[PDB]
Amino acid sequence: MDREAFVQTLTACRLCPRLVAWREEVVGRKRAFRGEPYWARPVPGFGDPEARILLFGLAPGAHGSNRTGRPFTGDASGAFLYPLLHEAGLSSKPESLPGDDLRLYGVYLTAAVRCAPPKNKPTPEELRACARWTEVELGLLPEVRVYVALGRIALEALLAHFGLRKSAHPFRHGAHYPLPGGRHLLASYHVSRQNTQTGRLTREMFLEVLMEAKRLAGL
DNA sequence: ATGTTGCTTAGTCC
DNA sequence: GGACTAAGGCAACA
Ligand code: SF4
Ligand SMILES: O=P([O-])(O)O
Ligand SMILES: O=P([O-])(O)O
Repeated sequence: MDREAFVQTLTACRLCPRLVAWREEVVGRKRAFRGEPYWARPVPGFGDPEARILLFGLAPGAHGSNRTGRPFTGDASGAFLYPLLHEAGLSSKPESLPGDDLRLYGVYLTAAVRCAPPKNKPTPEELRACARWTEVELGLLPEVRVYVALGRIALEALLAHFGLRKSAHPFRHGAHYPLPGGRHLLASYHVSRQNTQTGRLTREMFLEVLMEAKRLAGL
């Protein structure tokens, strides 16, 4: 299917009952946003359909993409990620605001699961269900040369996608594995506030990942 | 009030 | 693999 068909069918998806409930249950639970409209639906990917670099996250944040409708938009993860994308020359401007004119250059963003999960922890079954959408979405990204897994969950999801074994591809920040057709699989700590504010992942470390992805992508 | 909640990793143990 | 949790720093939240 094409992208219009993808977005159309993805947004009406309700295969995971626990997530279909959670994505709406969190609406109004955060003080700063009570009374405001929430997307509270599956989140479609965002970015350059001709991207050579794919940044693969974990899932929607309850008050992040689940609220704004755009990956990494409206929370601490995006406040960290978007400025770095611009600093690396991969976007039109530093901030991402729903409904704005932000453009990504050579990069596309999406995640393993597309509906906000309790505790930011989808079950093995929810991962298997949404993996069908990963097949469709990545199927619509023909130019990707570098797949960047943001976190352990994201990597394991990509490994499953590429039919690779966990034992031969452990998760460690900076890890780089070869893929068929001269492509690449890179692993990075996730951009979560839990990682960036605690010091496990710094702005310097992540910009480095982005620069390396550009290098391996011929950008 | 100032204590709690909430935003992955890495290791334990079965 | 699966279930569990200490640790990490900060600040909205209550
Ligand atoms: S997580 Fe994915 S598969 Fe499950 S309901 Fe949401 S879009 Fe559908
Ligand atoms: O809502 P996310 O894309 O920041 O997880
Ligand atoms: O932000 P608070 O401290 O007024 O609740």
